[PDB]
Amino acid sequence: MADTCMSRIVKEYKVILKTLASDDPIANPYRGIIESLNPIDETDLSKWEAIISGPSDTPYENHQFRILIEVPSSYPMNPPKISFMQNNILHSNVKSATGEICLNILKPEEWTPVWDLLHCVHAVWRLLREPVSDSPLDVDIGNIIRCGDMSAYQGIVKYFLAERER
Amino acid sequence: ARKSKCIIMSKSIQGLPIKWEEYAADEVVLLVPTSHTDGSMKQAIGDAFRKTKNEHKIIYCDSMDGLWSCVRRLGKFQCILNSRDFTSSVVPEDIGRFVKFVVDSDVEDVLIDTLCN
Repeated sequence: MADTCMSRIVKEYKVILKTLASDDPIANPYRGIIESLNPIDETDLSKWEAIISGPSDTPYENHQFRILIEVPSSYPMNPPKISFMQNNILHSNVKSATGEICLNILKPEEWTPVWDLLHCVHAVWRLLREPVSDSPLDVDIGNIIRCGDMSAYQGIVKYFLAERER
Repeated sequence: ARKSKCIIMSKSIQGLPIKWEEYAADEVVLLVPTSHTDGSMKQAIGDAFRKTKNEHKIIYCDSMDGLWSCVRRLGKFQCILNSRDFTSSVVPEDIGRFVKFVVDSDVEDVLIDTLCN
């Protein structure tokens, strides 16, 4: 270890507060992308939560999403565990019920300790504009995109996100 | 209390004399197969969901595979369709896994009976 995990997450905690405070798009690349990123309970720095806003030119437009981030004791050698909340999105690379996210950069083959949370949350956001063909956690919403039926993909997500508000 | 429905909107189903304003507020999804419909859906059907802001409940689909994927993922209680508008003279075997009640009828009274409870 906690000696190194704590020192590093505390450094990030200051960057996140610094970064997300400013409205200047130079010092904050995350204007209207990462709306917020903070520890759930301030006393316990291993559980963070984040609000993002879906990218433009996607069915996720004009809707926010809450993302759960668990930091292990082995941070930053091992990546965090990042997930959406249960029944909060329909996305090809996302198991809607468990909220599990299959993001490449968080695999032991491709993880670099140099990457931090704002980058990781940013990658999750990037996933919504850029779905992956490779292997989906939602093989059904996955089948729609393989068959290039965008009208179906565009509507079913917009249905899901709309019916989630009422 | 009524049931949730996934209605597949072929020419014949669009024809049905259903006052759609009464059902727009309910948990109904209208999947539109544009591969087996010539233009946009009947305007007045489209208008009736807008009057309540339930226009999101109509979903246009460019291919049948993608339409059926919507049926499984949406997973509503009832699946109303009419196969006669797809054969010149099919519902994938899956659907029974995701849906509880399949009405696939030619007869008008049946189609209306289910969609109006």
